[PDB]
Order: sequence, then structure tokens, then C-alpha cells
Amino acid sequence: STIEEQAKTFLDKFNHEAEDLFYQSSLASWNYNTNITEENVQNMNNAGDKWSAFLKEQSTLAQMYPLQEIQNLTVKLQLQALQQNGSSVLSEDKSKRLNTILNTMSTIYSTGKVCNPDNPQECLLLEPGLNEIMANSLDYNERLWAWESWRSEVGKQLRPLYEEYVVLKNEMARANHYEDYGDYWRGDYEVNGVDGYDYSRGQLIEDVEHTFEEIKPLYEHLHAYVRAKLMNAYPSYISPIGCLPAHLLGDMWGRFWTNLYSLTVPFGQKPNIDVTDAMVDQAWDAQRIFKEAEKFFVSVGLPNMTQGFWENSMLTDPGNVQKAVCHPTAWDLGKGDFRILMCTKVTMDDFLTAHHEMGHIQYDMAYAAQPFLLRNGANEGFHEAVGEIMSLSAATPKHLKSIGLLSPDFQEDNETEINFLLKQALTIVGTLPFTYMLEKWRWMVFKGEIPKDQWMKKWWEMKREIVGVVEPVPHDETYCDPASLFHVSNDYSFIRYYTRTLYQFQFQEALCQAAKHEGPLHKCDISNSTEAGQKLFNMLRLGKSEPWTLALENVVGAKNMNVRPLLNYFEPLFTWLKDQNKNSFVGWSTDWSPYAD
Amino acid sequence: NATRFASVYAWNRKRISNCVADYSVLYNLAPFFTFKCYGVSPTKLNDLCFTNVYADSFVIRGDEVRQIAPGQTGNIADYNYKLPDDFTGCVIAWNSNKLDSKVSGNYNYLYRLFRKSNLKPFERDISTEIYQAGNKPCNGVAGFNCYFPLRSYSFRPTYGVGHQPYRVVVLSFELLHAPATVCGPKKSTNLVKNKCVNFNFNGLKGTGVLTESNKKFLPFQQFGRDIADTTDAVRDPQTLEI
Repeated sequence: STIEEQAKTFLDKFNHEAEDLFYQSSLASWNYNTNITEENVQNMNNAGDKWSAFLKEQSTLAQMYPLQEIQNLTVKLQLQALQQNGSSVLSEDKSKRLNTILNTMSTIYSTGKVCNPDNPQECLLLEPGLNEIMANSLDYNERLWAWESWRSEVGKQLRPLYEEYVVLKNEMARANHYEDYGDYWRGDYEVNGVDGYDYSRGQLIEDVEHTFEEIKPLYEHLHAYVRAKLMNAYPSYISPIGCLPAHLLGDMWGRFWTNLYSLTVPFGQKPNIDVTDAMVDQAWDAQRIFKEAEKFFVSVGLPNMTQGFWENSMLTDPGNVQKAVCHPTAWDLGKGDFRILMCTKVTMDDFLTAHHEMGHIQYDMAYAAQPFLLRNGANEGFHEAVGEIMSLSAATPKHLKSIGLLSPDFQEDNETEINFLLKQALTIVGTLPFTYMLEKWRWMVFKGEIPKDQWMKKWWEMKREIVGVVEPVPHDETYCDPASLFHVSNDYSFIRYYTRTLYQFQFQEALCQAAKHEGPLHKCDISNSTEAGQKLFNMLRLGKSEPWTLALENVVGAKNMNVRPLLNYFEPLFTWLKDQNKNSFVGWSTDWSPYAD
Repeated sequence: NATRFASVYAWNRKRISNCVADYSVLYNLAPFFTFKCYGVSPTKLNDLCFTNVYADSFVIRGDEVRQIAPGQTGNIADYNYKLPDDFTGCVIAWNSNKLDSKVSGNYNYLYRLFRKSNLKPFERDISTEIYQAGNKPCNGVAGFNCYFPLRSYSFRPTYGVGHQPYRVVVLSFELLHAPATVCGPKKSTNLVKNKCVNFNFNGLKGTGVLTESNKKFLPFQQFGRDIADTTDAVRDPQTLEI
């Protein structure tokens, strides 16, 4: 009856079937990714609609009396993830139409069919087809087809389909006491209730701008190095003063720069570090590649795994009769369990993702006894930022010697680590301004300050001053260049990849200051140190019971988002790109266009 | 080793009284998943025994076995059950992936995570009370800052180490001022005859020579005495022989 005694009793009949109605869509989506039959897709639908109605049945009966009577800090930090009503504040003709437009947006992205209009008699499949023809085709007219036509037959009707989708998306968040849908992705970043550590949603707009100013000397030297090495490849297509064309970045849009590594090799006389030729001699199988990778988890100070991980999850593809989709996703299925489905091969990129997908297991292992609202990341990008600390530490040549992998007498000079660090520069730094200009494009079209004719004209004007690319053909107001990706078509957050590269670097810069490593941070390995886990164990168990401002105090000690771990990780990369750029053009300019002939 | 069990708020009281405990097939064989407890070691339970033993049957997650501790606070230890500071029992868990689970969700037994207040140790609360956290009443339904408690399980044997069905049987021991009734197994040795040896029987202790008796006896007796009040007879605790 007293007002101060009543803290929190929501987690009885909410937090026990928040997992369980998702559980019946968990394995039904997992059997959809292993056993694609005619009846293993129907159990995803009727059980996933029960969990989709569970978040709206309790939201209609939670509309009585307001929030301001609470005193405890543990009550408020879980309350923000349940009081979002979602789509249930609109009418009957407006709310259910959002469910139908999201099912027709993911179908044409996966089952698209676009090919050559000159000779359309042989027309190929998109997703295994066009992903691997970008790397080997050294022709200007061949790479022009795979970028232009894909947004010309798939993205031609999304432009009259995305304009009324943004308009209905403003109504579901303006009724949820927010200013827009633009801070709905920043709603997880909202910190309230602690004095001195208040992080509002309006503070995040200047914070991404503050960390982008010091990356402009680092990115424009990588912008001038790929361009200077494409003179012998493309002599009369790319200008040395202007920007690079966007249809030759190696992928479908230019988020990852991974296929431009073999053409921009600095020194071709020395071999790259390679595990693929030394794997087939010792005859490894699927049981070895997770057991010695779990030896990396014991040696820091995290406890062992029991028999439930080895007999439930399989690593081999179950025959050639049944199709199994094997995208690398660590399955966070509810209150702390992980079944791993990965089509493993003898591949270095498969070996680093074995430490990546198991790095999302070790974050959710420590708060497995915590509630499900606290069983999440500190933000959306906090889950994958603490997962790739095991992959950058396993690509270290000092770790490969202790196990028995590579040759025991391998030469390590100053010209060895530079080809490894420019491989990491097109994986970490190469996606960093590409994450910026799409999230700023999302924050400029949701508020509605711009007209309909400047919807796509603002997209190609940002890419010639942020990332330094220019389109070879111009687009009218009927096409869409950013809306043909995986995260935007299936309505996923794109802010989670900008904080993936920032929170990962803050943890690894201080992890071997506890383990007492002398040298650069790309030779830092966190193995054979039992005191290196104790700095992480108070951070791996804080989840959302403590916010992300107090989560960074025990490792790095910075309450704000800083750029200083990103600078001294690449300290040979800042010095050795300077002497080779004495005569080229630093940066980019807004005058060169390929269609301005 | 039952085929059914109960809820963690609907704990049955398996009253183990006037029994003989056999731990040579349960503790020494150990077919359970983990065998770890505090307070009293399980090797001291064969040589020490108590007045009244109480047991239960409940299946929980593998994450809630850290909550079952004397003096524990947290998620389960103050709102579903509470172990007291004088807890002299032991907590044994076993994975029950093939028996206690159910396909298409386990929707039969329920459990809680929070409560109105801190419960007493060994409290059987089966209430379906209405909660009110703020200043306006709820009239039986949930609300903004008004919640309700009572939801069931999520068990399935295809996943990892977090929330598999772990059958936890807490064998609570209690020593009272009453004498003991339930005690554990104690090993036996062979019997030698016609030699001056020592005696360590069930109710006898001495030193003498065992010969064949030619007298009559009562089977509810422990020993016998001669005309000079000395112990000259012993009954075997296993066989009906003097």
C-alpha cells in the first residue's frame, strides 16, 4: 500500500513468454535455415504471429496512469524496451498496411531477377551470381552493368513505394512522446536517471560529427592510395584529381572494400599470411576448429562449455539433398543460449568468423541469469563490437605460434605488418564514412524538411564530399540507390555498424595494458593472461542493467565516444602512406563527373 | 527419478521420516549432471544424520542454479524460494533433456521472477494477487506501471547450456531436538570366528572370542547377559544367528 515499497513485479507474466512465444518462432526459423521443406515454413508463421500479437496485446492494456512515481534505477532502464507501442497507435487501414509492405520489400530483394538488356536470352541468379563476378572482371563496360541495372529493375518501383512508407512511419513515433522516428534508433542510446552521466538523443547528432573530423586525414590518404594504384588498371577512366567511380568498389554498393585488396597490393614479392595452404596437410575437421577456438576463451578467464554445445549444433552441411542457408549470424534466441549454424570450409575468412560468431556468445553468457530486457547489448552495435575482439586478436602472428599453426621461423619486419594493416583498413576504416552518410541520409528524410524532388538529389551530392565517390550515370526521381541493401529493405538499424568499430577499439586498446604488452596494438594478443578476464567480467555481466555510459568506465574510462583508439592502432599506416603521397592529390574535389563529357 | 514434477511455487512436501537412506546407489554412482553443494559435504552424510528430511521436485534453468544458495539475493532467491542461513541440505541438479521436456513448448508448470515482498524460507505461495505500484488502482487488470504475475515454462532439448531442463532435487536436512529417524548407509566387514578379536557391532563394543552358541534367544534382542552380568552373547545385525 506504501508508494516507496513497490519497485518492480512486471517480469513474472511478461518475461517468461517473451522468450517462449519467440521460442516457437526460434527453432521454426532455425529449421527454416536447415530443413527447407513445405511444412517447416508454416510453423514460423503461426507461431511468429502469436509473438507479434503478444507485444500488442499487453500494449493495449498498458494505457492507464503515467511513469513519474518510480524511484529505483533498475526499474526505469528496463521500462523503455516495453512501453514502445509500435504500430498499435494507428487505425485499422493504416497499421495493418505496414505489415503487408514489409513482406513485399524483402521478397524482391532476395528473389530478384535482373540481367543484361542487350542479350537477355541467358539470365542469371542474383545473390550467388553477382557477388563474385565483381572481383575478377577487369573491364569498364562489364562493371557498369552490375551496378546500374540492379537499381534499374529492382529499385524502380521502390521509389513510389518508399515515399508513403516514410509518412506512416512518422505517425507511430510522434504518438510515442518522441520528436520523430529519427531518434527511435537513438532511443536505446538515451540515458536517464543517473546524475552527471545523462546522454540525451539530441547529444548523439553532434557526437558522430565530433568523431568524424579527425578521421578526414586518415580516410583521404586511403582515398588517394587506391586511386593512385588504379592508373595501370584504368588509365582513361579515373581522374587523378577527382573522385573514384562508385561502380568499381568491389561490391554491390561499396560498404565493404574487401575485393579491392588483391589489386592494390603494395609489395608483391612477399607472401600474405595464409592458413589455407597449411590446413589441408594436417587434415583438420569440424571438431578441431571450435575446440581450440574455445581454448582462447578459457585462457583469458571465462569458464568452460558443457556437452549441450557439441551434440545440438552441427558444423557440416547435412547432405546435398536438403538445402541449408549458412549466413554468419550468432543466434541470440532468448535468455542466454546459442546454437551455431555455419557452413564451415577450409577458408581464412571462415576461420576469423569462428571467433566472431562465438564472441557474441560470450557476451550473452554472463548475463544469462539476468532478465530479457537486460539480456541485450548496451546499444544495438554493442553486441557485434564485443564479438570481433576475438577475430582481430586471432589474426595476430604471435598467437599462431603458440598453437602450432604456421612456420616456427617466420620473418617479421616493418614491411610485413603494413600489408596486414591495409587489409584491416578496408574492413574497419573503409566502412566507417560509408556508415556515416547513410545514417545522416536517414536523419534528413525522416524529419521532412526537404521536398520530394530533393529526395534522391541529396544522396549523390553527399557521396562526393563524404566518401569521395561519383556515379557514372545520373539518376532521375524514379530510382533508388541507397534503398537496395539488406538492412534498409528488411527495416534494420544502420547505426549499429558505426558503433561497432568504435566500441571494439576502446576495449582492445586497454586490454593488454592490463596484460603488459610493449609494441603496436596489432601485435596485441589477450591470451595467456588470467587477469585479463577480470577487466571484462564486470563489463560482460552489466548488459542493460547498467547503461553504456557506465559500461565504458571499467575498461577505458571514457564516458563519451572518442576517436583516440582509432588513431594509434594505425600508427605505421599514418606514417608510411605519407611518403608515397608526395606528388599525388590529397583528398577529393566536387568538379569531376564521368557523365560530364 | 520420477516422471512428473511440480512448480517452484507449488512445492510438494516429500516427508522423509522413519526411513533407511541408501546413498550407495545415488551418491556414489552419481548419474546427475553436477554434484556440488555447500554447508555439509555429501561424504559427511553417511556418517552424520538428522531428524526430518524434506524433498521436492522442480525443474528450472541452468542459470538459476547460482540463485539456490544460503544467504543469496537476486532473481529467484527472494521471490520464488529462499534458502535460510542454517541450511544443512544439499542441492543436486541433473539435465533431463529426454524425460522432462516437451515438443512445441512446455506450457504446463509455472514460475515467477518477482513478488510483492521478500518471502519466508520454505514458503508455499500460490497466490494470483493483483499488483498496484502507483497511485491509481488497477481493478484486476494490468497497466502502465501496473503488472500481473503467472507464466509457464519454455523447455526444449535442442539448445545449449543456458535454459535446458535441469531437474533440481533439493534434499533439505533438518536436525531437531527429537532423535534421528532417517540415517545413511554404513559399510560392513567380514566375520571371523574362534579368535580373540575386537567387537564393533550395532549396539555392542568389546573384545572376546566368537564361538557357536547353544542357547535360545528372542529375535528382537541385541545381546544377552550371563549370571554374573557380563556380555556373553551377540546377535548378528544381518543374519538371524547368535
